Amino acid sequence: ATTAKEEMARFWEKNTKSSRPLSPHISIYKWSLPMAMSITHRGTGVALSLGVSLFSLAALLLPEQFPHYVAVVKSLSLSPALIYSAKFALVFPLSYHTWNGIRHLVWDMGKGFKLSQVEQSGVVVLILTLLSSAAIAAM
Amino acid sequence: SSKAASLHWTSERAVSALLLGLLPAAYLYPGPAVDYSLAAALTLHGHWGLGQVITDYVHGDTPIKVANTGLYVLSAITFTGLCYFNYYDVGICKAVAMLWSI
Amino acid sequence: TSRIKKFSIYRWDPDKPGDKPRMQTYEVDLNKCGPMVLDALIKIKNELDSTLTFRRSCREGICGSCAMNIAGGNTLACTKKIDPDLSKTTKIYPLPHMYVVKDLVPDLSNFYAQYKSIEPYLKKKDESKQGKEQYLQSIEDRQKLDGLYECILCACCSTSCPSYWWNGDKYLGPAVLMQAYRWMIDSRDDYTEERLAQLQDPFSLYRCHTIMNCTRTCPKGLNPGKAIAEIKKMMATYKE
Amino acid sequence: TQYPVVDHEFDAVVVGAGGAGLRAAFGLSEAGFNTACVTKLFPTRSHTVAAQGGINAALGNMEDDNWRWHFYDTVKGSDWLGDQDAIHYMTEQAPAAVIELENYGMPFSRTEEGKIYQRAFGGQSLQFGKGGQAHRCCCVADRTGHSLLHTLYGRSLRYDTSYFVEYFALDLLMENGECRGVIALCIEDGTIHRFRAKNTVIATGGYGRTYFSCTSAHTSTGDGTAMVTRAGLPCQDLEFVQFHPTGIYGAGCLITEGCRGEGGILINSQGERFMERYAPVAKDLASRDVVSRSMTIEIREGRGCGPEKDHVYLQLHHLPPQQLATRLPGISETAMIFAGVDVTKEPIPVLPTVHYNMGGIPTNYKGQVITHVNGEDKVVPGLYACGEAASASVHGANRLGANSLLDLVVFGRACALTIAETCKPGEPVPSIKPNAGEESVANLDKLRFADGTIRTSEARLNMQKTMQSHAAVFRTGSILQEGCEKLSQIYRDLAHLKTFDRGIVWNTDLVETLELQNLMLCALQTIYGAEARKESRGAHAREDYKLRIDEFDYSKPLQGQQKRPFEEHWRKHTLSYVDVKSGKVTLKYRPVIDRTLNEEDCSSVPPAIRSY
Ligand SMILES: *Cc1cc2c(cc1C)nc1c(=O)[nH]c(=O)nc-1n2C[C@H](O)[C@H](O)[C@H](O)COP(=O)(O)OP(=O)(O)OC[C@H]1O[C@@H](n2cnc3c(N)ncnc32)[C@H](O)[C@@H]1O
Ligand SMILES: CCCCCCCCCCCO[C@@H]1O[C@H](CO)[C@@H](O[C@H]2O[C@H](CO)[C@@H](O)[C@H](O)[C@H]2O)[C@H](O)[C@H]1O
Ligand SMILES: O=C(CC(=O)C(F)(F)F)c1cccs1
Ligand SMILES: O=C([O-])CC(=O)C(=O)O
Ligand code: SF4
Ligand code: F3S
Ligand code: FES
Ligand SMILES: [K+]
Ligand SMILES: [Mg+2]
Repeated sequence: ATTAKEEMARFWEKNTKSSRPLSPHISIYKWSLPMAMSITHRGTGVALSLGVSLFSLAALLLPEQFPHYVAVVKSLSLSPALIYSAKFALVFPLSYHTWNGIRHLVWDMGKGFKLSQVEQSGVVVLILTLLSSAAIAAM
Repeated sequence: SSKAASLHWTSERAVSALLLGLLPAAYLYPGPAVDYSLAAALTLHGHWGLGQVITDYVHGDTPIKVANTGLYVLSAITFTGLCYFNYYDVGICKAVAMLWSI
Repeated sequence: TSRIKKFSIYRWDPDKPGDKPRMQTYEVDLNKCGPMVLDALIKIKNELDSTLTFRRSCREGICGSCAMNIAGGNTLACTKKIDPDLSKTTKIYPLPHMYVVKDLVPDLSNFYAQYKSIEPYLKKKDESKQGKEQYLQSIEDRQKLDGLYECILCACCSTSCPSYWWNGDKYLGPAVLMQAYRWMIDSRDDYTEERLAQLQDPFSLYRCHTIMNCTRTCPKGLNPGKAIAEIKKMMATYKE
Repeated sequence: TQYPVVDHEFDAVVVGAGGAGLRAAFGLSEAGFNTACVTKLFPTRSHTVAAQGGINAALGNMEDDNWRWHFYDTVKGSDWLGDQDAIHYMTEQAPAAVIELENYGMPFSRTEEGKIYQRAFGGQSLQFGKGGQAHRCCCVADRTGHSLLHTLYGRSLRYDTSYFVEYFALDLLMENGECRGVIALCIEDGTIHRFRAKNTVIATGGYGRTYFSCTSAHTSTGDGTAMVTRAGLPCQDLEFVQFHPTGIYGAGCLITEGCRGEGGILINSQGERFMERYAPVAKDLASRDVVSRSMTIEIREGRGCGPEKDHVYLQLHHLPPQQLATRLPGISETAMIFAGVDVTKEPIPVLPTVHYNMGGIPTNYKGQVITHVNGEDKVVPGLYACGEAASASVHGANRLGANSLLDLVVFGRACALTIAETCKPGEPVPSIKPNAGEESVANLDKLRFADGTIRTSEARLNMQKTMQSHAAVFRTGSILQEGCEKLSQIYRDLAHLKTFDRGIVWNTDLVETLELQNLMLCALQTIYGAEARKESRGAHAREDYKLRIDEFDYSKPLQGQQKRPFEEHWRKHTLSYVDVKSGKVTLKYRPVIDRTLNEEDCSSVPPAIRSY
């Protein structure tokens, strides 16, 4: 005698006004590698978008152009190890998000959905992320 | 029309694949065509991506409209600045090569 | 010769005014108990604390009553082997991100209402011959239902999906979505297009970001994550 | 008073949401009746969801069949204690009932022709028991009850049935021999509810939890049959408890009889297929009462299996692995979880286990509850029953496999059809008294604050071990009498009950205490009727009365025989009454209905020797 939408409205009606607690979730659930790689894909994605936006704002507000700031950094004569670490930190989120994005596109085709295949594809993404980042940073 | 949800999902995957194809194109054929293509792909892919984050974590009629309105402003200024950099400066493909030559 | 195993169980009493949730520790001798976690819960209730409240029935993993979070993961207490390592204490919580009725008993009314919204029954255009003759279905068309019809509606998968935590009011969840897919590919159903058009909104289906907590935690070995992806493929290819 | 009482008014009320309860529920709503379905569990949690084997129907999908052959199998299977008019109705409606389930969306297994797959089962044959093994058990692999219940629950969502999930029915509202409705407790908020209706349907399942080792769920506590006992009405044939042959060792989980229907066999310590010696024709597919007694003798003589020699093996590894994964995928996972056995290499340890209750609330073939006064049956107005909680009786002294799921939907629909042809929707709801059901609340409040010497779990275990050791497969007079004096002592010891949870919201301590009162009332009538019945019929085997006592000696030509008086033979239903205050059991008897619904269409089967 109650439709599904009426039952949903009654659910939130009597639960939000009651004294019932909300059972814990994020602070108690056991983590896994595919789960930890899901939030990392979102974290790198947002970090890359905020980096493009900051670079876009710098082009509109900085008094100098891009070739000037390159010479400023090149004149400081930084150590090759520090230059390698800076290049690695910039290419790592792009590399991880790119490979795991390909991993998402394969999923969108309906392939590799077995739990053991999900673990294999995730490990493949991790090693390709390290190899691609280390090679590009070594240039 | 009546399939607005599925068409938006398909357009997201198409832009992701397009943006994926621009990465080797920027290294093999750097130039203005790839510079402005990256400007359009990075803005659209990032705008739709941050919209999914807002849809998941922002709730309430007023907070949703405020977050989505600010995302349009953020994406509009982002695409405008990238197009400014490609026309008045060295462009995206050249800026990366200059940064890696440090 | 006792092998004491420690269990820390979520507790809350609604009849106690001002009662706050807490974790109570119990000691159970595994030599005088069954091999499953539900056997330990029943032993605690019968001997140590009759106030401990939880759902149970079939004790064989077919009814789906005893769904709870054991050792950090959602599973069935009647099929979850007790960890014999006496050095660590097993933590038992209710299904995550659910309004707690009492102790380990969550409120599944919204989960049930979502399963009703997809109309989980056979629908035909010419239903005037209901109950006359058996419908025909090949063995191959019947094999397509394997891995889908075995769902026991325990909600272990949906209560493990983070998207269902934040948007449970409008996101159907992997359990309901896979059953919606179970009726989409049933060769006897004639409303495949109408069931797809129901999910033409930003929340009902497209809150799934392929986190795959659902398939990992399913006690029936099913793959609700894969079924959601097959729905998405159908959503982008069907014509009106 | 202290408990807020909420009154409801409906045309009909259905207590139970299993296979039988759901079919009766939306069947009444389909007929236009404002119907309420009261259930202490969510519908898909009911024990029907655990059914594996299948559901019988003479569809003729594997070979040429006839429902009258299925009629003969059930009558012979019941050992001529079942009512042949109810058996006629069930077996004739069987094809239309299964077709209705498939048309609902039930994912039956399929053949090369696209029709419902059917397997063999125990005690079924062709040509009135002369044409070989029959194959009429329609199944969904080995998850038939799981899919049957989920299909019925999905179908019920299309009608305006007012559901009341997780409500515990306490007693019936009786007035002047008529049922006015039910009274129940809402487990969520702890409020008392009175459901007023012109008709009431009881589909609360069996009471397998009266024993220590059973295949039934923890919620199969016979709550509806206890309400009938507290209303002063009798129960029928409660001493006939079916022991399923193959229950897994230890946890008691059921291994489906379909294993033996696909090619599975039983072996003892010497690897002998011993069923070829007990049943040379039926082999491992004999009736359950015969197979269970055969397994018990092999164990107690000294040919058991395992380290304790207390069970036997169920061999399945000789069958192709593809058939094991397609036909029996459910038990393959269960045998690995609850035994660590791979069915493709090693056999499953099994033993007879309490499974099904043949007895229940006596009804006619229409579902109407009946009483027996002065040698005649009287339909109790406004009270119906269907499913395992009822006694049609289609099963008699021994139920055939896959006949219960048929019972559920056939007689669940019969209740809705009988009410639709008797009453009209919207008729005036029968008024009650301003204090109706006050003794139900007084009992609940007494148990809620009980602070005695014996806790509820301590008293339940004493009942289960008493039934397990005194009313087992083989019974005798001295042991049955010793169990009667124990249960009566245990029932008196219920005044020393002690509960700890003083809350009212989801007080499972209080709920399981109410179920103990229900289990004890069922246990008393079961063992007292078993001690009184001095014969051997079906699942009731008396080692001191090893013969079947009918009105005639049917092992010889009846020409020139003297008919035994009704008080001197035992071919009759046992009717039990209990004074709930003291616990004394009173027993009476009624004759078995031998007529069918149409002699020209279906001939009545006279009693004869029963062999497999
Ligand atoms: C135990 C079992 C039985 C079984 C089987 C396998 C197992 C493990 N396999 C079968 C098979 O393959 N073929 C077959 O024909 N039968 C098989 N069976 C037997 C059969 O499944 C049962 O006899 C049958 O399913 C019983 O169904 P019914 O609808 O009669 O009852 P239920 O499904 O057990 O559910 C009872 C309902 O009653 C409600 N209830 C109980 N007490 C109360 C109170 N106090 N208040 C309100 N409601 C109550 C329950 O909620 C439940 O829904
Ligand atoms: C920059 C990006 C970095 C991404 C990774 C960050 C670090 C994440 C660390 C989280 C690892 O979390 C760990 O994952 C593994 C593999 O899924 C889990 O193991 C899981 O699968 C294995 C293998 O089938 C099982 O043996 C085990 O019972 C199960 O829990 C483990 O229980 C979890 O504790
Ligand atoms: O919403 C989350 C993450 C999340 O809740 C968890 F971190 F898992 F809790 C995500 C959405 C898409 C990828 S992760
Ligand atoms: O009770 C029945 O009808 C048969 C049964 O449980 C089985 O063995 O599958
Ligand atoms: S899918 Fe697996 S987990 Fe989610 S409900 Fe159905 S069975 Fe329980
Ligand atoms: S757990 Fe969650 S978001 Fe997608 S695939 Fe599984 S549902
Ligand atoms: S009790 Fe039925 S699933 Fe655990
Ligand atoms: K019965
Ligand atoms: Mg005393």
